[PDB]
Amino acid sequence: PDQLLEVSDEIATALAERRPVVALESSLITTDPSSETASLIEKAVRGAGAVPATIGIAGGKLVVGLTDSLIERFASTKGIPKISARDIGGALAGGGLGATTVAGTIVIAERAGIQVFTTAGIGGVHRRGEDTLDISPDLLQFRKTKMTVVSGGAKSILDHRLTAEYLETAGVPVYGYRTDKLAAFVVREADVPVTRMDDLHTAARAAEAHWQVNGPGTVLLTSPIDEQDAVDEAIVEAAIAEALAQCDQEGIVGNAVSPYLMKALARASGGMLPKAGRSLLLSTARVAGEFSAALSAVQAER
Amino acid sequence: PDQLLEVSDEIATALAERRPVVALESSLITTDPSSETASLIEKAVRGAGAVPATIGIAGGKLVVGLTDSLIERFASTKGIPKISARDIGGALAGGGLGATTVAGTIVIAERAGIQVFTTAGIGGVHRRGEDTLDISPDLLQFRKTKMTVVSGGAKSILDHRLTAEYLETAGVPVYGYRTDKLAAFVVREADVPVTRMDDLHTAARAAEAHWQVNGPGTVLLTSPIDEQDAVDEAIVEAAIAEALAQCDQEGIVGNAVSPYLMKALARASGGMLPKAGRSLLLSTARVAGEFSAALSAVQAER
Amino acid sequence: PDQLLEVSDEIATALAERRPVVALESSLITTDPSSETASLIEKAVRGAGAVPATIGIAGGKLVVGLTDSLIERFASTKGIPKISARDIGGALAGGGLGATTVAGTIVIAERAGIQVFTTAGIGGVHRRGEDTLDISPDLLQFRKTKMTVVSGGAKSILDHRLTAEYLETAGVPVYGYRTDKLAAFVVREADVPVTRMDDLHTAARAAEAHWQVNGPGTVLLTSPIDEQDAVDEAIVEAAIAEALAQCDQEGIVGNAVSPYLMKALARASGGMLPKAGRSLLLSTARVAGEFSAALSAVQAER
Ligand SMILES: O=C(CO)[C@H](O)[C@H](O)COP(=O)(O)O
Ligand SMILES: O=C(CO)[C@H](O)[C@H](O)COP(=O)(O)O
Ligand SMILES: O=C(CO)[C@H](O)[C@H](O)COP(=O)(O)O
Ligand SMILES: [Ca+2]
Ligand SMILES: [Ca+2]
Ligand SMILES: [Ca+2]
Ligand SMILES: [Ca+2]
Ligand SMILES: [Cl-]
Ligand SMILES: [Cl-]
Ligand SMILES: [Cl-]
Repeated sequence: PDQLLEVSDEIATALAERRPVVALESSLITTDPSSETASLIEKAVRGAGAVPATIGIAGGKLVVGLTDSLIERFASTKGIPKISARDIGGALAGGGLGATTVAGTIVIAERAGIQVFTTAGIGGVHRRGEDTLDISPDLLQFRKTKMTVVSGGAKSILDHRLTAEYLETAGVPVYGYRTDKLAAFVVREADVPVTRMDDLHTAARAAEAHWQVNGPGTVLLTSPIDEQDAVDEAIVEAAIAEALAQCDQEGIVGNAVSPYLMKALARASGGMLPKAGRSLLLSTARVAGEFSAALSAVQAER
Repeated sequence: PDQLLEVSDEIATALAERRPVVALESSLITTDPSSETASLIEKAVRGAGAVPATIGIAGGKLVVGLTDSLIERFASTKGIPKISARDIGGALAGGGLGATTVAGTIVIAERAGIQVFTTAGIGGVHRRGEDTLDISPDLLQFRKTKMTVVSGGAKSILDHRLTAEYLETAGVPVYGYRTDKLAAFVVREADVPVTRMDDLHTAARAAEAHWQVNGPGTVLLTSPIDEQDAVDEAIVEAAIAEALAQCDQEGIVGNAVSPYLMKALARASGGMLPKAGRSLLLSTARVAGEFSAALSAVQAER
Repeated sequence: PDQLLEVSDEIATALAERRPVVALESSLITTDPSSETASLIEKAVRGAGAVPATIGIAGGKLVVGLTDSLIERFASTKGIPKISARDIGGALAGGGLGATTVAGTIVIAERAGIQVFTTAGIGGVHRRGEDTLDISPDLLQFRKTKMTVVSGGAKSILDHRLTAEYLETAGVPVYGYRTDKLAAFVVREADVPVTRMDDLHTAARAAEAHWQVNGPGTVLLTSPIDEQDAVDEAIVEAAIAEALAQCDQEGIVGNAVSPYLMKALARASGGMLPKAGRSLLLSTARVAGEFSAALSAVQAER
């Protein structure tokens, strides 16, 4: 009898039957209201038998699997605040609409009984973070919340190596799917060695064993963008470095720099960034559903 | 039947009756033994109906609400060690007097059943911390201990922005009371956006919901110094920067720099620092008692 | 009925009878298969009545006290991976041999019921860590796992001061045995004040009280190398600084720098490093067994 959880029938049953469920951040429905994107991700997850679970906050409730009605508002309403783990309390108390970030979502996902969550890119150590200390709450949320997060590594505007170092310090397992290098978002690789996992059944058995030993906490699973859709590393690096020089002469610091680089990157891809991002998103999502199916099967042995 | 807790009658009853209680660090009694300061803080807390609870360590016990007898020693004895969370074990084992810091106090406060603690300023990221790694244990204690800490932000000798960044990484909610900027101790504002809370009942409902979702952990509530008593930001900044240059040419590093800046700041205020500090302390304390009363009321609904 | 633990008879009984047990990392058997080193450490621990417990991973099991058969493989097999806390899940899932690091061992030690672990040196903040963010997972593992770790501080290739700062932020108690300065591995002292503990019975009562207040988490106990065997600080510092300059002109960054400094240090000691390391290892181990005996006795009072 949970007062805060709002779970749809399909997801409730799936969990109640130890069937696989894959959590998704509300952002995906917010950005593209057209069936084009939302329907394709759902398609990619359902393929392996996993139930897609889009998570949001609405009317003082932690909604797991938004209704068609709620999907409408998240598309129409413009001023919906981004909610990480720390913003949840206020977001509920306010009773408005809350678009949950990576950190915020996995907390709710765990509470609902969901064990797998997916996104194109996670947060991490911002570039110049060693000085600025701008670090996503995601990384320390992974120490607390039991989950497997399936992504393509950290968002490209971040410092990939420093992020890997921070996660190593924080003791978060990082597995590379059929790869031994860390996935660098739209770029395929970063010069960072990760523990290879060629089989998802094996990988699901590594996480299960991890939770039995280290207790609750996130297993991070990286799946790099298909090489046919990958963006050249040198293109991304020189574009960011140049955009940083503009902020040096203009004199921009803090979380004003962050959205600058995001949109400066969109130009330098030749307008190919959205298609590369969407391509990764889909390949990643497909993997998550497959893993979640594997994980449910491993857990169904005991 | 707790062997380590020493709780006075008034506080025991108040907790046993779900009545509001506000924790205070022993430092306040230590510094000014005169009724002048101690009586005024107690007055400010009791106003809203909250029971003041001064916490210390004495004779291998975690004393919650010091007796008149103990208050005497904390005033007379000169060599009383400062005790943070990590020093507690030894402090008890030694059986001496222990003046608990912010980090140390909230641990004991939680253990006793207290949910609200107040101080003028909390610890944080020291200036040049990005290089020196000098960071108060307070910030990571807030991940563990369930409490609402009511302060005026970080002590002025610290790096306010970096502290805000560290707390964001650590997932500690920061609420500004009727303000949207972070309180910078004796200075009213720092250029750091905080989540606004205009009503303490609303704010108490945000914390309660936070604990139900993210489990135990501190909600940090900032209440800026009354503007009529606020110290000019530019006065504080130039005074510290100059004092830092003296340590550069003298060649001072580490926790030798910290007390230097503290006392160099006292001069540059025109001797107005103690009155500005005491003014903030009182306004902050009054808020804490009011919040604690609100929190008890929210919790009394279930 | 634990499926993952593999405990030898002697250790099982010792724990089942609240008798002292001291955990050891598998590395010691791996490096020197000759009875020379392994027999002497075992001798040093058993002296105080403590049961030595060497921990490893083999055939999907968390082996506590390796058999003569397993000791053979850890000596003969060359490609045995180093396993920290985060690597455990995969290591078990793989069913190979896993040589557990400091971080990995204490997790298993706790699970088995062991409360004391020893090593010559622990991990910490790497030199230039304030920029590189290269920090051992050990330091944040100490927030989670209940244990007393007996060492000679951080390995000499690390930044001792920054490590001390990081552990202070993380709220890990650091006690110096009959010393008030932090032990700097083969070098006796680092210019860092630590809380003095002259009596191990007192020290064991400080840890016990710490766990009762701050819950699970590591108490770190430093015991400096016997001065008669200590290496001059200036020798170590100038040797490392020079070795760093070689990596600057050669252009080496990351975890390629780490093993460089390790082996560059071995030369500059005049070949005395192994004997100084082994000397510390033994003095440290002897202390651990004595402490574990004291701790068991304190706990046997209730
Ligand atoms: O995907 C996200 C938002 O939906 C991440 O959680 C976000 O990028 C991290 O936040 P920040 O780096 O600004 O702290
Ligand atoms: O208010 C305090 C002491 O009473 C704080 O806890 C203290 O300022 C933090 O310690 P440090 O910054 O030296 O680690
Ligand atoms: O003693 C160890 C290995 O046996 C330590 O755990 C290791 O030195 C820490 O790892 P790193 O500093 O490379 O992260
Ligand atoms: Ca720097
Ligand atoms: Ca930030
Ligand atoms: Ca410090
Ligand atoms: Ca590292
Ligand atoms: Cl967005
Ligand atoms: Cl003081
Ligand atoms: Cl080694």
